[PDB]
Amino acid sequence: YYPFVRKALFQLDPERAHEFTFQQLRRITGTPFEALVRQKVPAKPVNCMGLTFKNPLGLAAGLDKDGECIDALGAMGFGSIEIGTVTPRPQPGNDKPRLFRLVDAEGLINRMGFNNLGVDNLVENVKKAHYDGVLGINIGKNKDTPVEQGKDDYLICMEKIYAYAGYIAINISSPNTPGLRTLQYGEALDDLLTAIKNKQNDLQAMHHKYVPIAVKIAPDLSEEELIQVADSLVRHNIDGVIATNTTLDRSLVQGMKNCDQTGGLSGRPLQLKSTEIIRRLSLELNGRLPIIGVGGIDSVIAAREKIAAGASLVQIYSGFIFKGPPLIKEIVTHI
Amino acid sequence: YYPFVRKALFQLDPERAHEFTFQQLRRITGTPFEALVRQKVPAKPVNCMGLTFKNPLGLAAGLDKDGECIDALGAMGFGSIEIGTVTPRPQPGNDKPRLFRLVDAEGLINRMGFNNLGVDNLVENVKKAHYDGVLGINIGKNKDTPVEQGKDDYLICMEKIYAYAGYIAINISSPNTPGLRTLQYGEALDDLLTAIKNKQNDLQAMHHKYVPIAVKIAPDLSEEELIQVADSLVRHNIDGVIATNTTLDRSLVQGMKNCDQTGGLSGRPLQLKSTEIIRRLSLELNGRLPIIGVGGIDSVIAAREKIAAGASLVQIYSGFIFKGPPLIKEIVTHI
Ligand SMILES: Cc1cc2nc3c(=O)[nH]c(=O)nc-3n(C[C@H](O)[C@H](O)[C@H](O)COP(=O)(O)O)c2cc1C
Ligand SMILES: Cc1cc2nc3c(=O)[nH]c(=O)nc-3n(C[C@H](O)[C@H](O)[C@H](O)COP(=O)(O)O)c2cc1C
Ligand SMILES: O=C(O)c1cc(=O)[nH]c(=O)[nH]1
Ligand SMILES: O=C(O)c1cc(=O)[nH]c(=O)[nH]1
Repeated sequence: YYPFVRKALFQLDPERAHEFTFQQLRRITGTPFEALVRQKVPAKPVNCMGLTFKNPLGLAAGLDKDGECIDALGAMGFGSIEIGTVTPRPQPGNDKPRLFRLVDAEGLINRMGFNNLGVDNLVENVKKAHYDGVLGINIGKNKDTPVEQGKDDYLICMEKIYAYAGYIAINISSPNTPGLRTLQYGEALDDLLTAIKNKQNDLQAMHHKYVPIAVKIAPDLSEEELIQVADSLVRHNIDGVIATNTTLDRSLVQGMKNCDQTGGLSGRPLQLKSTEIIRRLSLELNGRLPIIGVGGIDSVIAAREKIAAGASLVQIYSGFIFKGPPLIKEIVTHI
Repeated sequence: YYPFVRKALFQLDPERAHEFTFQQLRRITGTPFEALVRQKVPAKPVNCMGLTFKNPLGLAAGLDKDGECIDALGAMGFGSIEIGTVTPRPQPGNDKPRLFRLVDAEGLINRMGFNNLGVDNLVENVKKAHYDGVLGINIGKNKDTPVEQGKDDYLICMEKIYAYAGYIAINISSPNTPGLRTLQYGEALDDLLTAIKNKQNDLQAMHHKYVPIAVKIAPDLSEEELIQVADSLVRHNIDGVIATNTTLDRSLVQGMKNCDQTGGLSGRPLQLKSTEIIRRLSLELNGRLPIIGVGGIDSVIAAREKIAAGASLVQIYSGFIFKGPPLIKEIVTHI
């Protein structure tokens, strides 16, 4: 019963609680206790980006950064699993403490900064996985790589993951790598999208398959910036858009412990803004490429609000932490 | 632990559940026996409509339509309690069943039609109460009164309750009395507000007491309709507006048990719409009179979203049913 579990894990700091949880998931994979995490959910098959998703709910990136627990997380009923963000070379990310709970807000603040073991290790992990649903692989820039040359890092990762990903997610929305978010503005975006599409075309000829690419944007775009991002994704024929990542906003969590910690805010205090961004983006895209909606989804009605705003699929991170596997069941069953 | 209480209570049909709980509250309200439900909450004083509310959270109209349980409900920690709706003469409401639960959506559908015992009886209950918060008295039109002469039903009630109310709430937004929502449109509205306001100054010199009046609107108004209502409230110098009552919409609840029942929807599937109405209303009023926000509030963050859209105070009903007394403590403590 999850609230009991939650009380226990919440005695630990958020990063220690994840390390504890993932150590158990890594220990039960392929044992009669991959059943202690198994959850039967109804099938709600959905076509998106040319893929067939088991159901419309995915696990957002950032929980399994290295793809070590694909099978056990898939057993919980997700229609798809997004691993990463991963970078070309390993790096440690920002100093701990870099992750904080806002329990009364059912929100989180993270400044992880892409702590990961690099793309080559993720591929080895993916090779060993058995999951049948859709696998997202989310990639990003190494901290040291200069922002103007960001595209090189995305292109390196694509080459190593094309044979293994169901779809590739491009992360240019983390607030935790300096200047990374400038890649979603103007000619930087157009240059990045051009490089990436051309690689997709080259890699299609080498592997004889088309692997869709979705771009993951920030909820802190202005109305004009969002119109420009939408136009740029259409003109470059990007396969999808993941809306949204975490927010610099703090206006709903004033006066709450940790609200002043720098980083991206997620969970319930992001829900409304996420939904407003999806609805404005859907008007701009007008059906031309699909939206994956993420941001503070913590209930069936919240998932349904994002569908109404224009998304074809939804993802959760924070609501999984605060409501647990029951939320997967709720959403898949009634979305 | 309310989620276990709720499991049991949700074994009874909704109205039986209500009557069983209120039968219990009736036998303890205004006695030492109310230690059983008393909750200690911090003081968060807010000045609104010329009154001091001991905290920003009200019980919306509904739960106690006859004013039977003011002290008991006050002891759970509400900063204000709104009783009613009440009409001049008693009336039984519509035929049962008239109250339906949508558990997975955490919303309710109701077509009660103002089942109450009449204003004379409510005044006698109010006389016996000792609540130290603000008491609101919501008043409505008898089912038989022609909407043309609706104003007479409101003026009757005002005379009988003025000496006892903290503020008076004019319900012209229930969808359960035919024609009533027309009283918020164009010329009907201007006439009612003229009559109600004239009566208010009348009663102020008779009783030497300042009693603000607020109008409760529907969430299903068009932009042009909302602009007109707001303009009309300002021109007649109404003291505040309560946004919003229940909705005729069903977009978010398709495919759920009871989604096709006629009546007003409340709880989580009204939350987004209610907030958007408040935001748009606030834009119009430009601070010229305060908003009491209500509609699907079920968490401290949702309460704060309504504050950020412009509300000065908030009320709960459906969230009270679905999360219980602890929602009171969350909201008063962290709003
Ligand atoms: C601790 C943490 C780490 C995250 N890491 C990543 C990441 O590496 N890549 C990415 O694209 N998003 C990452 N995210 C963002 C989530 O994928 C998600 O988009 C965001 O938290 C909003 O969704 P939510 O409100 O359901 O949590 C991370 C989020 C958190 C809370
Ligand atoms: C069963 C029920 C009875 C209600 N009775 C009244 C009423 O008598 N007068 C009134 O103004 N609103 C009444 N309401 C509406 C609530 O006061 C509230 O405005 C609406 O339910 C939205 O808030 P909520 O989603 O938190 O419940 C009633 C609502 C329900 C569910
Ligand atoms: O790893 C991170 O810091 C990170 C990445 C991302 O996309 N979003 C976020 O909030 N944090
Ligand atoms: O009691 C009712 O019928 C009623 C009144 C009101 O204002 N709103 C509502 O949804 N129901």
